[PDB]
Amino acid sequence: SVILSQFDLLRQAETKVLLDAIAQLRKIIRYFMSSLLAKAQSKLEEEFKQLLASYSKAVEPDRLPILIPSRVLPLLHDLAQQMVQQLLQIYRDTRSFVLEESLKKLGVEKDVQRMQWEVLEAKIGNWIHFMRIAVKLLFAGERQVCDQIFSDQCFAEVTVSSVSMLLSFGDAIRSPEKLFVLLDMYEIMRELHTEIETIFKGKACLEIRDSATGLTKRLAQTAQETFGDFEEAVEKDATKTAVLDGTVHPLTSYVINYVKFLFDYQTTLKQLFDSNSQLASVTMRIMQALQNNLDGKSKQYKDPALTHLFLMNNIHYMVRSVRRSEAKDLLGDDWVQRHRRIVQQHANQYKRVAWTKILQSSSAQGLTVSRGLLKERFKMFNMQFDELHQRQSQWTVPDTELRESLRLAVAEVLLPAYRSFLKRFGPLQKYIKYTAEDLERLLGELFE
Repeated sequence: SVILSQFDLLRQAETKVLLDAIAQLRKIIRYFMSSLLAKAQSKLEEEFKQLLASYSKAVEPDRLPILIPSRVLPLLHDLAQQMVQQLLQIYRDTRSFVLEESLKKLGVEKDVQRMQWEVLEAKIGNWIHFMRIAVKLLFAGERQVCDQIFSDQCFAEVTVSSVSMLLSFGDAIRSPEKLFVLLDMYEIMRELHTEIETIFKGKACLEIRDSATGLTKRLAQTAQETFGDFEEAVEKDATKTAVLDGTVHPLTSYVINYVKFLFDYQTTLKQLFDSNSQLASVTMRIMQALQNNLDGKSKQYKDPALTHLFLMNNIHYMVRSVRRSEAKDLLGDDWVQRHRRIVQQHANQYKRVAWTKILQSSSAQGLTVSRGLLKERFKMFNMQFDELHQRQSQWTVPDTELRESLRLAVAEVLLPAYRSFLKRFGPLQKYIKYTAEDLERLLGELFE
């Protein structure tokens, strides 16, 4: 009879249609070839829609974050396999929304980055942690999508918005001080690149990978531009004085501190692209900029003794600070030696301009026994030393060893001439102010 079985099988199909039943209907259609189907398939696609939308919830900041139960995954896979862009359409619409909404729960890169630094730094670190978390949940999204399918296009379609947010925060970050956190961002983009390449796969997705790498390149290039900005900024610097003084300039401390921070990012900056060559070049050029500005603002003093004392202090501070770190780097030893020599030179020129006149006054060149002119020279000398001592007691060379060294220097160039001066005249009283030990006792007091 055959036909009765077929009609009864159609009846059973109708009895169920309200998976194998579809196959049965197909067999019946094939047998007859030798309306219920459409309904079953449409309700199947709407069933996939229903199941997908009923388990799409927002991941909460708190809790392998398990987005969907382990039970419904094979179900969704089966249903999807039964289907034939529509699946991608629904998945995109619902789940991408749910994903961006998921990122808005932790932070979200929701031109107007023009804010205060004090909150910008903390919000960038925030963005770092947000980057790590977001990638390490996008991993879960990817695993689920590639589990329910046996796919890249779907993942891409779902993630484009969220990753666009994340990446949108990073642009554009041009001014110094922002360089360190800029290279923090560089570090976090470098750290997760591999995981991004593993997660987003391709090829209909690669544009997110290259968007990420692209923003990384722009970030790094912007960092280099901040290098240029800082050296240029230290170069053309200005203002001002404080207690006048010949002591170390806060700018010098600021620059050596800046390079002291650039050396904390040595492993990162090595990835400059070479290696420590260019790092050394940047260090040497910001150093050169510092000293160039220093001599630029050293000619804004008087007497020249103060200028050379100041330059002595700052370049010595520079040399020492460099001798505390690297130094070992491609800055060299000839750099440290040359600059040490320059320091010694500033010291020498200070001693010359400061004490030449009083030293020639401490000699016999101008006499004429006499006693009268001898007394006149005694008074003259006393005035000279008093003025020099009261102008240079209020000065300050910070390095104790250096100041004691140069103290011993000026003492060693003054004491002999004065002692020889006393070993010829006198009492020839009390016109003989200061003895040897006395004159020595207020020499170890200047620069305090």
